[PDB]
Amino acid sequence: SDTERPVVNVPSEITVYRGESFEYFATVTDNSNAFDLAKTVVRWLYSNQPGRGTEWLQYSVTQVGNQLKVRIFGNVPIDTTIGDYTRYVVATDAAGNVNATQTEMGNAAVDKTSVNGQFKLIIR
Ligand SMILES: [Ca+2]
Repeated sequence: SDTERPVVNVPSEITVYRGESFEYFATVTDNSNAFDLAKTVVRWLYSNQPGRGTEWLQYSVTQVGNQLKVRIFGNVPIDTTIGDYTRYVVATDAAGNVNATQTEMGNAAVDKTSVNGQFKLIIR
């Protein structure tokens, strides 16, 4: 049995630059050492998508030993809007537990509080 949520480690903020490519990394651990990689995503609040203003945000997940490795990458178009956005690494263990639920992401967005796996995406 597994009732404990996986834990994301992600940089608190990632800064990207118009016209330029970027690459950052997050990792995930879980008590069971077993994951649901296809249900581990990088997304904005509203839907399982990179989000408005950040449609160029990409990711790829692999399992390395007992961890997931989440590569967060892309190329920022030269005419993207400059600003700061909250995004979420949402990981699922093999048993279906998630680090942050849809409910929690919504409360965090409105209340300006934090969940595990959240990060600031800063465009300059
Ligand atoms: Ca677990």
